[PDB]
Amino acid sequence: RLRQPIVVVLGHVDHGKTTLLDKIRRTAVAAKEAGGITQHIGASIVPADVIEKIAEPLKKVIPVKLVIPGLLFIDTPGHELFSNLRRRGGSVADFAILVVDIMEGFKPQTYEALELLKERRVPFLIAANKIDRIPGWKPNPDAPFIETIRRQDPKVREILEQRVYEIVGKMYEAGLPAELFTRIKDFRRKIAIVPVSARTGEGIPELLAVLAGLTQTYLKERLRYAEGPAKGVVLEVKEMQGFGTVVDAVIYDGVLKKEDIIVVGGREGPIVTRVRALLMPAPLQDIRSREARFVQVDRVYAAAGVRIAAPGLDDVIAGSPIYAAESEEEARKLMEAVQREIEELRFRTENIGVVVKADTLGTLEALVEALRRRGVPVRLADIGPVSRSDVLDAAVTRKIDPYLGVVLAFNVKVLPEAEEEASRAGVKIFRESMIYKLIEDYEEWVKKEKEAERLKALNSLIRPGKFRILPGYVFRRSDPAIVGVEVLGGVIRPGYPVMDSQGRELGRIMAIKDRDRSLEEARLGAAVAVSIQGRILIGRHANEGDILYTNVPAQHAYKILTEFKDLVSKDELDVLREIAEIKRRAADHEYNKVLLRL
Ligand SMILES: Nc1nc2c(ncn2[C@@H]2O[C@H](COP(=O)(O)OP(=O)(O)O)[C@@H](O)[C@H]2O)c(=O)[nH]1
Repeated sequence: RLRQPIVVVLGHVDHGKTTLLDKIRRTAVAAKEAGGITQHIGASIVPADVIEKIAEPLKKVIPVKLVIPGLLFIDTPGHELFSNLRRRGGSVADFAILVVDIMEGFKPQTYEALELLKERRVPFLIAANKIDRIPGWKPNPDAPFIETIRRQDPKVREILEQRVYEIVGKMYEAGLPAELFTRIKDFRRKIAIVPVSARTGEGIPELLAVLAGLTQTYLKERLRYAEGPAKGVVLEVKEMQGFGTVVDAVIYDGVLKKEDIIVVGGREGPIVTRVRALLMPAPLQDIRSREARFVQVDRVYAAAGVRIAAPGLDDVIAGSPIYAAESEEEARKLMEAVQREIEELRFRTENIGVVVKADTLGTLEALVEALRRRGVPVRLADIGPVSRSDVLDAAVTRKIDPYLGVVLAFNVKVLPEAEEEASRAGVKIFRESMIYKLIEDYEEWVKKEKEAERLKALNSLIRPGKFRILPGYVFRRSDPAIVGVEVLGGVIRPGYPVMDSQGRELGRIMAIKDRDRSLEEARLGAAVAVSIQGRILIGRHANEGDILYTNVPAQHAYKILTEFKDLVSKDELDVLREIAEIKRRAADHEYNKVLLRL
């Protein structure tokens, strides 16, 4: 027999994940029928008969005969939750809905979702949400998409088609063929796009029918229920009045019972305890449920969202496995299974790599997997605040490869000891609370650090520079000449030889100064005071308003154009072209040879 597919909801903030979950629940509850729907902790069921009923208006186009008993929707949406809905080597979710706001299209978290989905090989569909916000939309509440779209004005349907294509485009670009669900023949070959309104209920019938069809067709083996002790995962650890520290878990195989011995992953190792109570929300029909109310149950079966009361759960961490054990002997075996699972996620090595700290097992796993996907070695991965030890581990890495010698801290504090050491060691600590942002911030830094290293090689050379002596800013006429200039292109640095617009040598830059400070460099648009050491006498060899150039050696011009061409500014290249031409007209020997060479 089959059990319920477990469905998770992803997508960018405010694209409507929460509204969509709530609308699905309400629609199910309204569609039921006679007796209420079985209530779960952190999750809502849509039974088989309710889906078939909701699907009835589709009878002609998309029929639905169900062999799954229903769908379990996880009621906490988003990507941290999804990452904590985990088991060894994969997800506990069986299907995802990726919500995209049809009016906005893909946003940064939409790409995060796609990565998380391929990484853990979770199948999905796209819910193109907020269709009711299309200008001129005339809602038909709760109606199938296929019916309401035919009751819109031609311009409204045009916009919808345009906005769906925006999604289609991004998907093909990402390597994932996707189409409006109506146009798909082979649902193995193409991801379904279902336009919906979490607000009006439009398209909810096809959403559910497509979910049901895709899960029952392709996931039969994964969905098979085997009788035996519970396997599950902990999503949340918290206080509950009258029960102490409880865990909220999803059971994905077997049966969990009151009095069962459980083994659950904790900060200090596998915890062995015994279930005192299994809590579920009270039935909604019950008159005492106006009060937010819980009832104890004897048992729950996969798939279930359940709250577990048992002593000693304080040290549990989100994303930990939880197993029922039939005997002490079985619990001892399960302790080793748990510890081996936890060691894959929390580890330390002598490898040259980044230091990863996070707050839950799920996000720690997803962070490590994202780095691995990109080829970034990971020295250690663990739970909790960034400590002095973490910084010193990244310092070991830093000495070998500075681009890897960092701490990536996901939603954890950094201790003052660690702040102090990072400063002394030159180790950067990255702090963020969204995974893609942590990763992007690190990658961006790496790009800029690598660019800085190339620029060192370029600054071995006298670079192209062009600047005008400002009328009214001659501070000193000679020995050294000191003049206000505007940089018209390229760059000037202390030590650069300079020449006039005819290529005659005037001297060399002794100093470049702001109104505030001495500068190592000045670039396009800078107005600075340049001290020039040499024979230069202002009024004689150059005048106010005259344009001066750096005297780039021929060999240096060659290397800029053949090794650093992509790195210098367009304006820097413009100036080198001016310089090469000044040199050409002067009949400069070495420039003539380098230009022929080029
Ligand atoms: N007009 C319209 N608004 C929506 C729809 N779905 C969500 N919203 C609104 O968009 C906002 C964000 O929704 P929410 O479910 O919190 O997005 P989440 O951050 O992805 O969980 C809220 O104001 C919702 O009422 C929809 O289909 N149509």
